[PDB]
Amino acid sequence: SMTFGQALESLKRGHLVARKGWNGKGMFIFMRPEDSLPTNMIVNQVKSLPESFKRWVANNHGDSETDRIKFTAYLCMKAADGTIVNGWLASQTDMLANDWVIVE
Amino acid sequence: SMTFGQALESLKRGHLVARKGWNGKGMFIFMRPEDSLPTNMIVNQVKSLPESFKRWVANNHGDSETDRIKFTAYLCMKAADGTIVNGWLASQTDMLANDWVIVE
Amino acid sequence: SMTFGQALESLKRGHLVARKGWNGKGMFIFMRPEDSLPTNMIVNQVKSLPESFKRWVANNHGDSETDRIKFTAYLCMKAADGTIVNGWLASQTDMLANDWVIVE
Amino acid sequence: SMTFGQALESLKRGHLVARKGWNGKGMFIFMRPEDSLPTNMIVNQVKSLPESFKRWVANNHGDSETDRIKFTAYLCMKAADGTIVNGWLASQTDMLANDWVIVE
Ligand SMILES: Nc1nc2c(ncn2[C@@H]2O[C@@H]3COP(=O)(O)O[C@H]4[C@@H](O)[C@H](n5cnc6c(N)ncnc65)O[C@@H]4COP(=O)(O)O[C@H]3[C@H]2O)c(=O)[nH]1
Ligand SMILES: Nc1nc2c(ncn2[C@@H]2O[C@@H]3COP(=O)(O)O[C@H]4[C@@H](O)[C@H](n5cnc6c(N)ncnc65)O[C@@H]4COP(=O)(O)O[C@H]3[C@H]2O)c(=O)[nH]1
Repeated sequence: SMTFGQALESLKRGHLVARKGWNGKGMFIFMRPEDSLPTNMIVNQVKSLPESFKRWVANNHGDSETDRIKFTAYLCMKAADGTIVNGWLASQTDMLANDWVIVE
Repeated sequence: SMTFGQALESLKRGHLVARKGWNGKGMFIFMRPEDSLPTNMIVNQVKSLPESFKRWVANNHGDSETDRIKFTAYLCMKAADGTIVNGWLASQTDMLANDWVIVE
Repeated sequence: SMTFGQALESLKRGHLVARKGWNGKGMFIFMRPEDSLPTNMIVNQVKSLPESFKRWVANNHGDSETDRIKFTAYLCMKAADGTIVNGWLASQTDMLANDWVIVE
Repeated sequence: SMTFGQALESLKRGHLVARKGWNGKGMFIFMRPEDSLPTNMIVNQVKSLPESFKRWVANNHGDSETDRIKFTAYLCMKAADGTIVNGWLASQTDMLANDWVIVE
């Protein structure tokens, strides 16, 4: 019923959207919000970054409280098997389709 | 400036679109339309398909019975260096951006 | 069972590959090869390009000087419903999986 | 000068990798690891998920511990302007390229 752009505008407001085909398998997508993080937190606290990246941040920014790093918003899918797929991609099919709806 | 949804609606209409934010200059994206091709043509006439795929089509359809295979519409990018990138992908930043403009 | 990297090398040599889960649906992916096209052919002959792009090519190459425009190689998918999806894109799951198989 | 497949195996080991060909300067990609999270932490503690998804999880899992939800590994890009792009996806050019180098 909706185009992919309308779904995108619904995602940016924090809603869960889906294509009609996905309903049988119960899949939906949602947006994880952008955030800005201080470099000291990235180096010393964040669990979910590989050590090499944290070392790079220390090499360049050097554990400053003032220095901040932007982490972009992105799309995630609640896939059929229940797991959360971070970094969801729109296929050509998905982009050009008009069977998008809002789950919640 | 438009949303990616509005850029997509332009693309479906035949328009060339780009993002001001894109680092490269002169880069734009366009949509190539959908076409249904007869199986005999796919196996014999088409030179842009690999031999394994053509063999598969021949095994399945036998170049007979007026069988036709749809090839879907897809986005493509005229990149900075003049090459045409078939099958352009929208990055999270692209999908969520609102600095899209029509180029033609 | 192969990694996505091995799947890719097999794609570059013209093979049909798939993930094991895809088998029930019958899906597979393959590479369409790259090719350079003369701009007069693009402007005057190619059916699968939109008018605006043909005009851009005319205005920027002149349909003269034997200018050749490259069209990159790219992946496509034979999808569940039989149609050929141009411009297949790998999910995060696809890229990081090691359940890839050669189909042909 | 490595394949995307070799870059991917380096990314699985936690390294930072990149392409010489990329237009912007100083960019690289890295993998954020897979994690499994108890549903009560997802509902009551995680700040970076929309409230609609927290609601969905609570309605389906009832705020129970030892009910866990997997969050997949995924690729991220340290972009040219210093922001981290969550959910980086490979373009046809990136996948089929052989100019990959280990940054760290
Ligand atoms: N918006 C945003 N915030 C982020 C990002 N990366 C880290 N953060 C912030 O840093 C906090 C600490 O991260 P952590 O990796 O040390 O522990 C995180 C992480 O271990 C886990 N988690 C949440 N989503 C995850 C995910 N998608 N993959 C793996 N782990 C995840 O839950 C913990 C608490 O999440 P949270 O969102 O409330 O707080 C994050 C979050 O607020 C990010 O990429 N985007
Ligand atoms: N809409 C559509 N039509 C297709 C597709 N694949 C093949 N076709 C049709 O079959 C014709 C012959 O394909 P070819 O490979 O033998 O020669 C093609 C091909 O060799 C070349 N060409 C155009 N775009 C190309 C490209 N992106 N990559 C490689 N070659 C390309 O131009 C020729 C003529 O294109 P066309 O659009 O006028 O006719 C196509 C086209 O109408 C397709 O994926 N989508």
